Amino acid sequence: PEIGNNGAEKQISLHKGQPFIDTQDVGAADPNTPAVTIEGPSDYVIAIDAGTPVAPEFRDANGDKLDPSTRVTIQKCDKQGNPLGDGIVFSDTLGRFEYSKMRSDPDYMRKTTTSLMIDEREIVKIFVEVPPNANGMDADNSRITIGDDTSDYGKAVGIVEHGDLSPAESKAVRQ
Amino acid sequence: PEIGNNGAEKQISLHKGQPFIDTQDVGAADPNTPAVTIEGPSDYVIAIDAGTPVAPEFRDANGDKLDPSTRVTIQKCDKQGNPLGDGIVFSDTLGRFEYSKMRSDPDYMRKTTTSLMIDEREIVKIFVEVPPNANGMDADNSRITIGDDTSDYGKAVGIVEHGDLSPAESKA
Amino acid sequence: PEIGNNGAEKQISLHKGQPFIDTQDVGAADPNTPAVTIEGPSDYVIAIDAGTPVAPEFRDANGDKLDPSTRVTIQKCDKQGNPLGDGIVFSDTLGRFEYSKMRSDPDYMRKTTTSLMIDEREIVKIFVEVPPNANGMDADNSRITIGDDTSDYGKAVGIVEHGDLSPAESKA
Amino acid sequence: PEIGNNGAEKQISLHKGQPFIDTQDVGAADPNTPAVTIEGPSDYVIAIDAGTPVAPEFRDANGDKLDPSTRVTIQKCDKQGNPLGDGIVFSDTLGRFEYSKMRSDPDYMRKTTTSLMIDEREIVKIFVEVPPNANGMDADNSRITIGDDTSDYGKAVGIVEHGDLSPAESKAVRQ
Amino acid sequence: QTQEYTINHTGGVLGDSYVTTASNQTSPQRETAVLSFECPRKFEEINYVGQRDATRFVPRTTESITGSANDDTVVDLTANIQPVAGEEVIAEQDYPVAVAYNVTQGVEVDVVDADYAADTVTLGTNPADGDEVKVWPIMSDGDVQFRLINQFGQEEGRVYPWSTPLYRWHDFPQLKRGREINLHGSASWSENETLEILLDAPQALTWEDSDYPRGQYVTTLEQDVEITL
Amino acid sequence: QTQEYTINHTGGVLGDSYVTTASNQTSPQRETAVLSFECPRKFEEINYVGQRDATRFVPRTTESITGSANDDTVVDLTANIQPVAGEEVIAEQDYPVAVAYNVTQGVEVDVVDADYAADTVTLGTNPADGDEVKVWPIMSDGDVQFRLINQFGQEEGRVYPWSTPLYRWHDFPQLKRGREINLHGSASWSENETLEILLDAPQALTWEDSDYPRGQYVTTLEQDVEITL
Repeated sequence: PEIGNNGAEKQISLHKGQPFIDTQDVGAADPNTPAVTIEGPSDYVIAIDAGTPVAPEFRDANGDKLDPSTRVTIQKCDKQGNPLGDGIVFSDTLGRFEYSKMRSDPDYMRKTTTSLMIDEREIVKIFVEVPPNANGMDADNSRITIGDDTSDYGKAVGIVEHGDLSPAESKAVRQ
Repeated sequence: PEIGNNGAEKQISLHKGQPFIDTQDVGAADPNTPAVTIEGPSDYVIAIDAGTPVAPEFRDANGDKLDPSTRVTIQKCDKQGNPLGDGIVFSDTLGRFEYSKMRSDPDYMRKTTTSLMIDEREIVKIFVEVPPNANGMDADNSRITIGDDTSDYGKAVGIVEHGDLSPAESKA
Repeated sequence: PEIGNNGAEKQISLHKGQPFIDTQDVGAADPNTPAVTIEGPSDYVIAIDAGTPVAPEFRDANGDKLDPSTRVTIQKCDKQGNPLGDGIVFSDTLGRFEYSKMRSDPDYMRKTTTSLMIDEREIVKIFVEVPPNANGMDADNSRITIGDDTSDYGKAVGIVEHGDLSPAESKA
Repeated sequence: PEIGNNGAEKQISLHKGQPFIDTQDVGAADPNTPAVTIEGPSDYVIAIDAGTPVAPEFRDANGDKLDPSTRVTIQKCDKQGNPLGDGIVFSDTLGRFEYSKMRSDPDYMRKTTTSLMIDEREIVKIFVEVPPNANGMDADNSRITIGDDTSDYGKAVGIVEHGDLSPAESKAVRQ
Repeated sequence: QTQEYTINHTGGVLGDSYVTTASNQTSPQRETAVLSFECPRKFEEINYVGQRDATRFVPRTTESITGSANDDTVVDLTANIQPVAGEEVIAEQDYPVAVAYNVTQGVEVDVVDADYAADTVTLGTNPADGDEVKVWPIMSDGDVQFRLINQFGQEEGRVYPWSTPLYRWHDFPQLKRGREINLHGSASWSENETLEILLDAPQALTWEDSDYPRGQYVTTLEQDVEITL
Repeated sequence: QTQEYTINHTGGVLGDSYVTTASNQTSPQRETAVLSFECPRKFEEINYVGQRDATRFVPRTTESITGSANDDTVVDLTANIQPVAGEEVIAEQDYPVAVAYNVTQGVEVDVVDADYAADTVTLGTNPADGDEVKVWPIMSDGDVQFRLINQFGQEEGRVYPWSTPLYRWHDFPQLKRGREINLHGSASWSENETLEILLDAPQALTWEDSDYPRGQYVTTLEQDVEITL
């Protein structure tokens, strides 16, 4: 057998069924909570470029899409669930995706605005603003995906083991 | 008549009845809600030293003190009501003041921990953590005071007009 | 408030609901009658490039498309409604557009052939040749559009005020 | 975990609930006995400085303070319960403490007069002189405290393990 | 410093106070102000650029009918009508051209088709006599534009002279890059200064009805902007 | 980087999960673990210093009686008793030495005085026969101490060898600088490592009763610490 020594900067993507991610249900008129939480695993470094695709595909408990006036906001945080204004990306509305062809089509493929980085212990949150008198989010059917592996279109999330590279700490301090 | 040209660094204090401050009622287990909000007025700069006194005097609607296990946290915020980890001061409990002699006594006078500054458009919030199955805060009777004018004890809040000094922009 | 001094060469498009355009119903086998007339406004200059999109969407009175063997011809005219052989563009058939995706799709987007210009008082007509024993055109539902603002695909109609530029007279 | 290697000269205080201390009731006109006895534990060395606070808080059986004309005397002893005139400290009256604020207030805080030391096997006694026709002492409610840990005011009792330092024997002979 | 956000007809980054909505006027055809956004205290400034910033604006109207014994299954309208980007078919559109709701039977009502030539639309159901109905068809025959206000209701300029028709706005398939709409003009303002989005059309549009199934707010605007923190 | 916070027997900066409380044991006198704080995931490390960091710890116990026809107005206790920093008077103390509550009459019960020599206390009211009562007097005759745990229930060291008595802890007037309490020892730990606060005393203390007027949580701890973000 033979396998190629693939580069440390591995091309990956994020989704629900992973250990360093979590979600929880949401009601209405309810900005403060992360519907979805992400955290940096230990001794790893994640990198999200500016042209990274984004793809929330939330649902209602009865299996429906929500009010497109709903808003989604990805946002970096300092440790301790402490958000920060700078570094925010993807302040979008829940409408205007066409989930059918969303990831499928590079046109519909909504990318981020600016670059981003996740040091080994950091947080990225996904806040949601639903107008009142509306249905709530259901975590069983909701989903997030970011990055585009497995396609000549779109970009992919970079990852690297912190212990391999020597300037990994330099890039971590650089943020 | 004659008045002396007092220095620009004026010695002041903050309280409820001011325009650049606000409050709102609070229930129970509501950390994110600020009970009190402060904002920098226009073309002014506020300075709060590290040894600045602090004095919340919250109340219950029926006119009682709350559970002393309650927590109070002053905290600086970036614009857009956004908190920050650095710059925070006075993470204290609601008990252990003895409001009777609190401002009166330099002993009971609880000071801050580190220095602080407020550029012209910035925010400082006062979050409160009440345990559940307790009574809520009532804004009619609650109050904040910080700084100590009018006493040889304690420190005062510095203020300056931004349009007077030239290096005020550099200091900001 | 602040607005940027946009360039004089403004990027525009033409349609029915404008003052310097007009239309009138058409029957059958009536080439000389213009279904649509355009005229240059006063002290303005219009420019239509060669790669300009074109988009007639004529209809029948009952709300149907007409015989695709029908022909459409855009054509420049001298003053006094007088046609010309040179300067004509877009001698196309009424079929083979697929009006559903016509403006939508850069593929279906049919462009002109050669450049064009409209001095301040000039005319451009749109003649139509319908075969006999067919239904007539209905102006309530018909429409023209040319140029492509508001899309990275296609081109737009240039316009300029004559009274701004000095060599506008030389260009005319 | 990490703990700091605290110095051998540990800062401590004395009270009733300890093994190397004892007490017993007292009547009236009754100097000779120690109402309270202290002894040096094995292979330790205690040191009491001259500015050490002192705090007897004796009581009556019915729960009252005694006649303030009563006298208290701390006194060092040679071995065998054998007192000595030199080295005596704190010949005070039982009144004029204001037990309410006594330890609390540095003003009321009554300190010793001269230095003191306790070699590994030595004794310090607390004699009491009550005038006759008075109530006796009750050991259940009485108490001694000396030294002031846990306060920027006052001093604290030094202690050291005799086996650690080499000149511990030199200081013991020095007394 | 700079970001690229979206802003909506409600709340969003602003907070529902420094927005304001309004309907148009019917009998006097006038350049009403249907929406306006005032730069809040906290921001430094807002920018706006054409051919850089995308956009969406789905308006509608409201009309009503009266139930009758006769099997209507069709209603005329007072507004010019066309399909969403063109098609005879329903449920293929990017969104429904029209929605209908029965007050009595608190249920949606599907749509089969329409002529799309005259002011006509079909209903798939068979309304009963006396039953009350509401319908929110597409809107047409209008113009939209921008203008700036310097804190006083006192205009200083205009983003772009020539109005774009909402008719065309519906005609283009939205939300496709390359085919996305991008107006012209390069505006910018600061604290407490307002951008007004203005309407010139006959038919009475809506913002809120409280009995519309597909979301609470019927119409919508979603515009891209650039902000300095 | 570094800050100076307070930490409490509930929630606070931690979040109510990586705290845990517990009562002591009575018949076997043993160095139980009444409280413990585990450094969460998010912090880098925690420090702790004596003669630098202030402290407060107000414990109590619980006892009960039975109403009788005879006018009791006094109850014995099973715990040594003294005033809060010493005084015969009530309502002058930094806090009440004792609290009482009647189950039937869902009201507070004042206190007049007590002997403070034997296990005694007075009641100002006149309880009825059969009425159920609860009382939360001061606690005495105990020792408190610290120790560290390396994620496993596996001790490595001890902050300070010699225990301090809670008796003395109540005796000093708290919350006065200069007279403030400051233990000894200089500890520090990191993620998921625990500090346990331990108790050695006979009487059964409490943390929660759900029928205590002066706040929900009866007892309390409030300690100063230094944190690296």
